[PDB]
Amino acid sequence: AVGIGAVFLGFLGAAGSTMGAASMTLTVQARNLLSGIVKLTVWGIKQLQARVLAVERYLRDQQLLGIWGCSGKLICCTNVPWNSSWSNRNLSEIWDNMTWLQWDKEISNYTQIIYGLLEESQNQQEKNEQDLLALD
Amino acid sequence: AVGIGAVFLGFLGAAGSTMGAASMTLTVQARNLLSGIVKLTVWGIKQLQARVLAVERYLRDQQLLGIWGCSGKLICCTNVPWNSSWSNRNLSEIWDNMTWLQWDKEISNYTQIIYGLLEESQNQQEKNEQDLLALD
Amino acid sequence: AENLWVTVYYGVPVWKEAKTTLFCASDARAYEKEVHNVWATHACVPTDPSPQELVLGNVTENFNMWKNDMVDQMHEDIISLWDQSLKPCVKLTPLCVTLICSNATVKNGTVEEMKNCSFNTTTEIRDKEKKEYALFYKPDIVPLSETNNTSEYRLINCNTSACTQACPKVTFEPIPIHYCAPAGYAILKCNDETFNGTGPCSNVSTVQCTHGIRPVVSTQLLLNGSLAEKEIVIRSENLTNNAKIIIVHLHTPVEIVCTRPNNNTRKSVRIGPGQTFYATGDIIGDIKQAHCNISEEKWNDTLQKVGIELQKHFPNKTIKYNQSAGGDMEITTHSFNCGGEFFYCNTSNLFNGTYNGTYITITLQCRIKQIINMWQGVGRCMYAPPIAGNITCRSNITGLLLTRDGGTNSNETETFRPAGGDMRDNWRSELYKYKVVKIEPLGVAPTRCKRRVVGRRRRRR
Amino acid sequence: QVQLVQSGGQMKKPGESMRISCRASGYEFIDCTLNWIRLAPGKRPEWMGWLKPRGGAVNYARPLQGRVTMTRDVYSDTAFLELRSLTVDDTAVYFCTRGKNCDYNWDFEHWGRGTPVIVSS
Amino acid sequence: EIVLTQSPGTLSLSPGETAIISCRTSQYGSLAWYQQRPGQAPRLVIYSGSTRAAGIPDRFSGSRWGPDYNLTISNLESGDFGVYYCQQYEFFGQGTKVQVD
Repeated sequence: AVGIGAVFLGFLGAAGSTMGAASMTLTVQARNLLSGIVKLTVWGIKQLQARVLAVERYLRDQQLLGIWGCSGKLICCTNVPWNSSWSNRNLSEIWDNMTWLQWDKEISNYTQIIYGLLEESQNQQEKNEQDLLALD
Repeated sequence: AVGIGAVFLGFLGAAGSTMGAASMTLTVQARNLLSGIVKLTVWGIKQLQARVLAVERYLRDQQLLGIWGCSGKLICCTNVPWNSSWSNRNLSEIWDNMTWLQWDKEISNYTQIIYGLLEESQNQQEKNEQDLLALD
Repeated sequence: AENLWVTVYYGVPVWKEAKTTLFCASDARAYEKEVHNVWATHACVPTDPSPQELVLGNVTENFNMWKNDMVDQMHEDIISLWDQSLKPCVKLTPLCVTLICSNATVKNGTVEEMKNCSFNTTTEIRDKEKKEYALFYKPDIVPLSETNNTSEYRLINCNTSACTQACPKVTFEPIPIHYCAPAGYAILKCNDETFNGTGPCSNVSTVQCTHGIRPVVSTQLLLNGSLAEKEIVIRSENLTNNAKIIIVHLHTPVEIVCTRPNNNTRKSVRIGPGQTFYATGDIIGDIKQAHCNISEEKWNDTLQKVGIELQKHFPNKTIKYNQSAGGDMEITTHSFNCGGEFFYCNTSNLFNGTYNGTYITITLQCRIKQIINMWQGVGRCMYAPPIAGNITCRSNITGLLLTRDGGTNSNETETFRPAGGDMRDNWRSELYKYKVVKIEPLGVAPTRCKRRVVGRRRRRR
Repeated sequence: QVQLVQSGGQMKKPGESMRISCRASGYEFIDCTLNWIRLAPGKRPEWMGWLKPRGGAVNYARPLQGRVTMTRDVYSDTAFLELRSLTVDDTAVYFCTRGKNCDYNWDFEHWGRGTPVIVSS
Repeated sequence: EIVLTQSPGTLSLSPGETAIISCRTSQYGSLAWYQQRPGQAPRLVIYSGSTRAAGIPDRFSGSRWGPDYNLTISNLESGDFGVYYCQQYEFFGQGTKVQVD
């Protein structure tokens, strides 16, 4: 939805909206994943059980962006050509139809394979991080 | 070894190899440091004791990159001239022989001193963050 | 087709199935009273004015109440919360003495329910003992074997397990308790009022926390529950399977009034140095026996409405109700707690007669126990101390628990009987709308972008 | 190692009652339903009510609902079947069974030895 | 009207050949089959329709034709002869006796 202040329960209705329109207001999830709502008894230990996993899940997602070269960017292009075997090369006609919740089932098996290629994009940078240009 | 798909126990043979070969596949360590392989009893509390320190050490490392201007970059050049007192000015010839495990023994005393210069290097930039140019 | 290249989007709104421990939050300022409660934590403090909701358009999600992961999360944590509050309270080991019991006489009369038992109890000093007496207001004290004497009795704890008092400080209350999933996880909710317990739901909405679920404990009848929206709903795993439990939801309640009209007095017995035992000392009023009142017309209408709704699944078979089959006192009688007293009501007429559903004051005698083996079956023995004065209750029945007799009945008839004994099926009738799904920003999605040229920045695309 | 130890063969007259036992061992707690089945020779198998040993809830099945009564003993991990008013037709083998797993009990994978009951006029 | 009907009443076989037993049902529900030699507790053979029981040999198989169900046993050795019972949700079939020649 247009407008990004909003609430986490103000944008998540994009889960059924078009996959193209859902790309707007993408920052609210990045805000919400941090802390959210959260003698010794059950709830006291739960505030250490759940809180620590919420942090560690966030760190696991961010460091993947850092390695891939997409640090700090919600949207991010990457130098990898889209293999037609993963999906047909016509999603530009289709993200107006599919929602993000529906796109995932297209690439369930291929997601872990694709992360290798995004890393391989970085070795096109890591190869070009020792040779010539930094004399500039 | 060269390659990035690999395993954390796929690249650490570079612990003996040259620093040049070790400089590639520098991302696999950055992946492993995050989570790795991790009624109430001993192991239950150990999963809270060890896990929180694993997160804590990672933040302290990314804390220094975020200040030195090397945020999100595995390799990173910095505006500090290498003083010959720390080491001879011919390592470019030598690091085809030494491994990183052997290089650390040379800069063991000087590492905390050098971090001051890298901090000073950023504050050649930070001294230049108020005066003139960025009227734009 | 078009030339497309990989892109990264994370921050994306998509989720996956998962299960995790859930924080609790109590409604209003009840967290300030909750510190002195059991069936309530110490305490479930909210941080924001929960609950809040957003409707998700075009979203359909698969629900299932019988494989639900939240019900196991609550039951395994309520019973853990239950014995924590009971742990520091006085144990009743020193009361297992050869009780000498006789008729409990009262002012110009005698009470049939209970026995006047006397025993030797230790004073402050351990080498001296004194005679003491108390009216254990249940006849459920086992006579002692290996003797022809009929006047020697014994407290039923010590045959199997020693018991602990419920301290007077803590109060048994069904305080509404919300559950809030931690950050990174979102609780869905199915607004489809016609949901029968499983299958797709096409009116999903997300919430910060669940509604004000209260942890009431009872058998054969669900009290103070959340009513159905439109009409009566019947929910079971598979109605053809005569096992399982046929949880019923009423869309309008029937008020049940229960009372303990005797005027009892609490008495303090000094069993040890600091350890104190509370027992009913005497009756200071006329005796009238416990009972409950339920409207004849309103309940009779409920079986007529429920009967036709069942007959939709069981076509052309007349629905018959009947008395409970058997079991302990906890499940063969409608059991519940109210005001610190544990009733066990006979259901004198909440079973009887054919009710076809085609349209072609009920008084329940109730027993009371002090020692209770907790409802999950083999748990802690708890001695509930007496409550002085009269007790009166008013509660809304909202759902019935049933089970069916099979198989070779007459083909035009079917018999239904009450059920109970498992606390999870009480809470599974209220905690059925929800799911817990972990929010996973996904993998990639292609775009018409192009390979970045030498680390340069870029606007649109 | 969950198995059901059952006892024992006996003879009876018409009219008098009868009681059979069944113990569940190799099993952490009796938490799951426990059936009873009549394998009469020359007749189809007949089924008798399950027993949920947790709460003791019971569901007597056939026209035996006026005769059969079933109990249990949690602290001995034992279940009992008791049948009143033995007719001449009640001669059969009585099997104490359990399902394959506690989620669905109608696939009786575990059976007892079998307790033959004979009624002689 | 809930009845399970097994047919034929009895099978006479030379040991080592194939044999078939059916179980027609009048209601929607899962199915299972049992094997009883004289003087033992019946075994569990298959359940949930066609899936085989744990540790049972591979000679046994079944197919859900619809309201009719069929069991086919291939190359029956002498040890596997007995009496076969059908089952749904309680309701048992009349029993089919598999016998040697």
